Amino acid sequence: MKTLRTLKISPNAPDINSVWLYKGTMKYFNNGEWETIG
Amino acid sequence: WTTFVLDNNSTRVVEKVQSRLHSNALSAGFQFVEYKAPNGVRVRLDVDPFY
Amino acid sequence: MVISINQVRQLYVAKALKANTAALTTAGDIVPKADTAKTTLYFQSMSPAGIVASDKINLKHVLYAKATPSEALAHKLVRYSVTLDADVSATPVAGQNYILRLAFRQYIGLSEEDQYFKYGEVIARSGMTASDFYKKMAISLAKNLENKTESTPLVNIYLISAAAASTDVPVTSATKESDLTATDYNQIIIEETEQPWVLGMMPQAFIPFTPQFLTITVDGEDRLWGVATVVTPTKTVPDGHLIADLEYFCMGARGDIYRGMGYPNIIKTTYLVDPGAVYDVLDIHYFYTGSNESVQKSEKTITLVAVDDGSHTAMNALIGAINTASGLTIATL
Repeated sequence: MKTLRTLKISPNAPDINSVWLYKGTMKYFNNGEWETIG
Repeated sequence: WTTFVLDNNSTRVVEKVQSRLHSNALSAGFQFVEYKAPNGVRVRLDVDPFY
Repeated sequence: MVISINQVRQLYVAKALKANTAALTTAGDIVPKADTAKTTLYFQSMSPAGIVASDKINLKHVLYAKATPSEALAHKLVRYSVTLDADVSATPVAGQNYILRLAFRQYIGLSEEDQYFKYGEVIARSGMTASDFYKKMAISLAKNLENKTESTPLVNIYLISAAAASTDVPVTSATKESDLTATDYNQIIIEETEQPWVLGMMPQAFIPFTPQFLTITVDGEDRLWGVATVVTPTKTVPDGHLIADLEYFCMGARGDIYRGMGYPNIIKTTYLVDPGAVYDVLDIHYFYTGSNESVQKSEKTITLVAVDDGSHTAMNALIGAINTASGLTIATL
């Protein structure tokens, strides 16, 4: 239900309503953390 | 402000232009001058050449 | 300063104790005089203009007599220990601007409505160690506080390396990144400053403050990046400036209330207290009661001061004499 509709490329984390792209890793705010993806 | 989306309808960063190279002829550009912070805090600008 | 009075107060400096009114030659010499019945007690002071005698104390009418040391009057300078709270992050978070905000409450005005804020900004980087952060932060605070060049910074700033956790390291707007070499820095200390004192018109005041932090973004929430915890003080403004205003005020009950008003057309009053020395004190409170239908009381204090020299030798002798003479048993601080 928590639907994200933005992605942000940056070296510092963006707002939690977006995904976090940084040089080979993407991260989304899950369980009060930025959960990487494998 | 990931919550919002800045509509070009309202900001008009890209607006229409009469021309002869085209009929849908555009023009871009915008500038931020103010910032309205909570509790009535309003910061305008006055650019002085002395500076 | 303008102290409060219970119908009067009076001060007599005691630089020396002579045991006889014939032995009073130089100023500040004092001797406690009491009869053999211990019905009355008074003090003979060698004024710079001669000799004077304190009002006579009916020893049946003594309310309280306590000798207080000098340490009891040395204002301790409130310190602080600013550090990164390991709860949030034990290291600087790159990209976040670690703003610190000093909040001054009693600024020129008397009230706490008269606030004043001095800031400090540090944007972090990759590999920036804690020590490096404390370093740049101290520097930003100094260059923003000490950069008045008039009188004194509103606070003094120090770093401390884990090697010598007791030795402070001053940081002023003249200090440089190169000046600060050690890398085991743990904290930023922010002590408050002894403001200027002027006999009669600028009393011993201070400016209290609290370091208010500003919020950064860790994993997903705004958060205060540090904690400002008080540590035990290590510097005390000495008494000298405090006794001196006492005399300047308590010598208008004996002498002139005009001090410089008609400036050239005024009296020179010779104040016997050195404002750069430490002085113990000895207050005695007593009253006078009439004969008949005049049982109202007139309470009145007599203060005596004596330079502290490590041990309180000057005041303990003065106390011992007043006890053998008056029959009291004032306790030797």
